[PDB]
Amino acid sequence: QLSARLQEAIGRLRGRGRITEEDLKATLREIRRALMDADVNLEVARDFVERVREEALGKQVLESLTPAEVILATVYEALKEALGGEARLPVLKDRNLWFLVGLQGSGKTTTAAKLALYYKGKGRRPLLVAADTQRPAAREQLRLLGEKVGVPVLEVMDGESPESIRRRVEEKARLEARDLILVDTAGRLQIDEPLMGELARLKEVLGPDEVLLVLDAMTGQEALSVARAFDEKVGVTGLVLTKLDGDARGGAALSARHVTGKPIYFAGVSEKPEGLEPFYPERLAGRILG
Amino acid sequence: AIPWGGNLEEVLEELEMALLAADVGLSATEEILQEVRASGRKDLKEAVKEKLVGMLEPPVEPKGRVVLVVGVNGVGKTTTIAKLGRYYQNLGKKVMFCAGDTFRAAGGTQLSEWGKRLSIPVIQGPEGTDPAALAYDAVQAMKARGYDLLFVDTAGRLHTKHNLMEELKKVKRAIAKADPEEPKEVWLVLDAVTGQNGLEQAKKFHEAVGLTGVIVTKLDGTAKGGVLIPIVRTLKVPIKFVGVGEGPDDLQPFDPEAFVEALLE
Ligand SMILES: Nc1nc2c(ncn2[C@@H]2O[C@H](COP(=O)(O)OP(=O)(O)CP(=O)(O)O)[C@@H](O)[C@H]2O)c(=O)[nH]1
Ligand SMILES: Nc1nc2c(ncn2[C@@H]2O[C@H](COP(=O)(O)OP(=O)(O)CP(=O)(O)O)[C@@H](O)[C@H]2O)c(=O)[nH]1
Ligand SMILES: O=C(O)N1CCNCC1
Ligand SMILES: O=C(O)N1CCNCC1
Ligand SMILES: [Mg+2]
Ligand SMILES: [Mg+2]
Repeated sequence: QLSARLQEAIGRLRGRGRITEEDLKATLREIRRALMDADVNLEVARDFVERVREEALGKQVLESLTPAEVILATVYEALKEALGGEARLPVLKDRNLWFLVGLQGSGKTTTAAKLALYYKGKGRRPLLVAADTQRPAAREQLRLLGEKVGVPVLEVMDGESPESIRRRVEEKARLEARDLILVDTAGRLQIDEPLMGELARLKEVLGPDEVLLVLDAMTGQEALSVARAFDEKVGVTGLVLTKLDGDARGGAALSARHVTGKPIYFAGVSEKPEGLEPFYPERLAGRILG
Repeated sequence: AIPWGGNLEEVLEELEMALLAADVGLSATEEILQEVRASGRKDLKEAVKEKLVGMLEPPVEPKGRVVLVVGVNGVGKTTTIAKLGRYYQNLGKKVMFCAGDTFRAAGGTQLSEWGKRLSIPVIQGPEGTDPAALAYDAVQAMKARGYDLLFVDTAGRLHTKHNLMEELKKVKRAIAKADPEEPKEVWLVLDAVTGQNGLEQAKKFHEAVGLTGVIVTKLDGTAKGGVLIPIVRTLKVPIKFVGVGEGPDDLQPFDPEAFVEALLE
């Protein structure tokens, strides 16, 4: 079930006997190129195949009687591990406050409501916070999702200070015993210094225990710079990969995890609030390579 | 940066890196490099620019009165329509919008708020209303009231969802039922940060409703929008406008020379 280029790269070694390092090099070049065709950032794809090269050599690939299969298994296992190995979700505390952050259009508002529904069904009492005051009808959008999922939505006022947001959030959470606070932020470019500064100040005041970079699965090469900047300027604790019900390969997930070292917690698989499940590194590894 | 002036081998290696980093993709990158290697020219900077600018040509005047705006979830459709209204009202056109996104929460409201800010009328219906029936109504109002341009917003949809691509065909057919010449423009909106999936989006929207143009949004970001190169090469669809922000003025007619200059920076 591989992509055509990988099928050709691996397949042409089959039944041809033991390989030389020249054969390994030519194969790894094609693997690198396949990863780029799957939207893995070019630098991350290079680092990845360099790692694979040393692992395959260390597994004595040059003495293997089935080098095509050894290389393929090495790539798949390395990609699975590089994407996180196994599913992992955020550690719940008595009180949890998470930000959803990212680029314009990535899926943040929808994802906030999905997380609210997911965790309501696991005994939490969420509170949605509509902190996007710039996009027209942004607060109405989240209000309407909140109604759909049966979760309250505190709406931030135009011009409201982070300290006022904290005060109001703390009071509502205390009164109603809300223990998972999900803060939906406006989409922003990673190079928009004022808006990145605003987001960092909100984090400083609200003290989120997770800051989730919501990344569209169709994101290209810029995923590396985007994830790095959100991590350096704000601090990312994990990722949500959205719109995986499309056919984008999702290589950006590798770019983002490579530069942050942070887990991809969840996958978005529908427009519907029910369209969230844990991220399975194994599954995305197969999609990237397929 | 690409060392223009230096030796050929190092120019081509940084050019390759630059194109791939820009989301131009493997096939178009290789085509660009092969032609330049078989160029034999001392001013490589100008020869490369000329090849890329040639790949991207298959005030912007719509070919008719109705423009159907399509694209996947999140790309910038509704905002781009707002900007298009500002652009055309600045040229003296009588513009209206149809809030054809009757599916997503606050889709209609979002466009309605732009319409108020811009003094542009918006044809709207209740949530869940058939967008095809609404578009038909908007086209008959356009005709009866003598409007120059109608922009039809559509709900975000993934191109892998056959049923949603059919709904989009129904909207186009409804427009043509109201006015058999129309719509004379079907414009795909593509987010600049998109990788190689952009080409698949373009191919599938083109197969469904026949694109006459592409608008690339969010080019104020760091992404270069390079997947436009394989899109124009494959489908021969022209790039019409670029989005460069979140305000009503943040739209520019496509400028291939500047696009390519930015792509290589
Ligand atoms: N098919 C599908 N659509 C999704 C998924 N996640 C979000 N969407 C959709 O993508 C579009 C954008 O979602 P939205 O939640 O508004 O994104 P956002 O990042 O908050 C937009 P902004 O940056 O302006 O705040 C919506 O049409 C929505 O239904 C998903 O997992 N699958
Ligand atoms: N920085 C920047 N943001 C843009 C540009 N065009 C649109 N956006 C932004 O992207 C986000 C999504 O825009 P929107 O117009 O809602 O997109 P859409 O495709 O209609 C979303 P849906 O598919 O759900 O209907 C908004 O936050 C908006 O301000 C642009 O050129 N630059
Ligand atoms: O809710 C909290 O503040 N907690 C209690 C559970 N562990 C970490 C801190
Ligand atoms: O849960 C996951 O990680 N998925 C879901 C949909 N496809 C790719 C991976
Ligand atoms: Mg939002
Ligand atoms: Mg819209």
